[PDB]
Amino acid sequence: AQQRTMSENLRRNLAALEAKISEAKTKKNMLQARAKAAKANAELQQTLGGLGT
Amino acid sequence: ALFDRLGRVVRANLNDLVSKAEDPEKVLEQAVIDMQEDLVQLRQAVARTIAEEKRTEQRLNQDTQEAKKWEDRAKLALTNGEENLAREALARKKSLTDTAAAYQTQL
Amino acid sequence: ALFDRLGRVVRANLNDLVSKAEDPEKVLEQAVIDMQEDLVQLRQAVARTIAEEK
Amino acid sequence: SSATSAFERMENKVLDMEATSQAAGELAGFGIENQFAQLEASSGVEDELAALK
Repeated sequence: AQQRTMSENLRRNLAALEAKISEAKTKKNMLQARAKAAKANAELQQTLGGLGT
Repeated sequence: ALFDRLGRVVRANLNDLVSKAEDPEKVLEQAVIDMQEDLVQLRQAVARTIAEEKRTEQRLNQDTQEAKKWEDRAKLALTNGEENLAREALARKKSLTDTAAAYQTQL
Repeated sequence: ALFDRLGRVVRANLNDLVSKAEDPEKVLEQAVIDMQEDLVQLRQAVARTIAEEK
Repeated sequence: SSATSAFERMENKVLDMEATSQAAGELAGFGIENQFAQLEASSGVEDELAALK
């Protein structure tokens, strides 16, 4: 009776973790795209400008 | 600022030496050539960023139609007479539906 | 005021020596360059503060 | 000490870069809009040129 209740507790806590690690993979995939974009944007600002020697 | 005055002077004199070294024509052609190399490198950086627009479009297409395959099977589960199997399919579809939404937001 | 007088005399003679090394034309141009290199640093300092607004 | 704490530390750096990049453009000045309006205007001249033929 205790085992069957315990298994459900463990199973749900794990399911929450599995979902959140999945959120993190989704985060990472789009987050790199911004890093690429931000870097690229910076080069455009430099080439158009630049001052002194 | 007695030292600072001298330090500024040394820099000015060095700049004048570079200014003498600069030939008018040859530096001028080279200057255009530098811009040409820089521009091509930057165009490639922009192209690799415009790639992620296409990738976000691709990611979205997938999940939306995977969501349908859960829907198709769920309705077929109703015919066979199991509501439990149908909810298990539909809940999963909901998550794919949520994921696709997030992509549109990004996109 | 002895030390005070002497220290100001030493500075004055040094001021003449470094003012001999100031050629007015070239030093003037370099100062315009100095301002421009500084201006870039300042603009990017402001940019990193406006970033925290967003 | 944690995998998560390191991960969301990284995201913040990417967001700071994104925000900084836009801000650099804001301070640079944009002249693109006035230039674009000239292209749009050019198109309106070309509408008449199409219409005549």
